[PDB]
Amino acid sequence: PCVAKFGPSPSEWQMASSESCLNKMSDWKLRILQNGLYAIYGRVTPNPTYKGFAPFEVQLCKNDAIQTLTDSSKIQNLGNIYEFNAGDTIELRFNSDDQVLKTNTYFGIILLANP
Amino acid sequence: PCVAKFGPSPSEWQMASCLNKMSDWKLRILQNGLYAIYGRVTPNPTYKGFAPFEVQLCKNKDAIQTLTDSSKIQNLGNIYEFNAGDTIELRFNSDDQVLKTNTYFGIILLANP
Amino acid sequence: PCVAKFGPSPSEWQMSCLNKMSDWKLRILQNGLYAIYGRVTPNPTYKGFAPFEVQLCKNKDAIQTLTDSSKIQNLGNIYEFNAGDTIELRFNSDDQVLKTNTYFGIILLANPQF
Ligand SMILES: [Mg+2]
Repeated sequence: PCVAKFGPSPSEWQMASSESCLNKMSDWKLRILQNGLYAIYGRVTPNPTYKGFAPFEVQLCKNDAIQTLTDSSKIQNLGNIYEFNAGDTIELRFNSDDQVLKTNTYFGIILLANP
Repeated sequence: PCVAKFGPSPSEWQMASCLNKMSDWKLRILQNGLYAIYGRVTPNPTYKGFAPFEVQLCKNKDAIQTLTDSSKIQNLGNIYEFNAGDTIELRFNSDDQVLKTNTYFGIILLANP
Repeated sequence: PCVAKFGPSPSEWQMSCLNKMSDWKLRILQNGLYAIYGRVTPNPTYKGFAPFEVQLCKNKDAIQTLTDSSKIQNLGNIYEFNAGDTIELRFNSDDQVLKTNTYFGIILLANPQF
C-alpha cells in the first residue's frame, strides 16, 4: 500500500508504504521508484483575492505537464490514473504560490499495480 | 473489496465497513480513505421540463462533479479522498432528466492508511 | 495481475480475464472493475477527409470520445465491464494519430460479488 500526500497546509508530506515505490524530494515533488500504474488525487483551490500580475496556471508535471489548470474561478480535482516509470519525477507546480489556497490545496499518489 | 453500487434501475443498492447506504443514490462514508467512483449518466431524450439539465455528485452538499451538457453521456470515473462522516450522493435537477435504466454509480475503497 | 497493453508502436500487445482479438481490441472474459490508462497523440499533419475522432468503445458504446486534435490526451479511468464485452481504441482514420506515442492498457482492479 504505497501512498503519499503533500498538503494541505499546515501539513506537509505524509507517507505509508512497504520497503517503497517513491521518494519525496521536496515540497510538492516526488520521485517514482517503481514502474507501475498509479492513481493521482488532490485538490487545487484557487485564491479568489490573488493580487499578482502572473496568469493563473497550475501544472502537474511528469519530468511534461500531464495536467494543466488555467481557470482561476474553479476548485479543481486532480484525480487520475497514469503509468509511470522508475526514475520519473512528479511535481505540482504553481505559477505563483499566491495563486492557490494552500490550506485547501493538496495532492497525493498511490501505487495501484505493477505489471 | 469494500464496494457499493446504485442502479441502474430496477436495481437499487448493491453492496459487497467503509460505508453505509442512506437512501436512494446517497451514501455515508465511515472511514477516511482513498476511493474510486465509477458509473455513467445518460440524459433522458424525453425530458420536456423547465428546469435546466444538471446532475451533480455531491460530497455532503458540495458538488465534486457537475454535468450540464444534456447531449453528453458522461462517465463518472474519478479518484477522491473522503473522510468518515462525509455523505456522497448523485443528485438530479429532476428525475426525468436521466434515463434511470442507463444511470448508475458505484464506489470502491482503494486504501485507508 | 490481469493486465494488457497495446503499443506504442512498434510494440503491439504486451501481456484469464481477457482475450486479445486484434490490434487495439480485446475481449473481456471476466466481470469486474477495470482501470484503463494510456495516451493519445494527434498527428499534427493529418489532412484526411474524416473529422478527427478517437474513441474507447465498449461493444458499440464509446465510453470515451476525443475530438480535440491539438493536444496529447490521457486515457486514464475506471470502468465496470462484463464478460463478453469487447474493448477497442478506435480512430476515425489511423492517419489521425501518431502510433509511436499512442497506446492503451487495462487492468482488473476488483471483481466484487454483490
Ligand atoms: Mg500488425
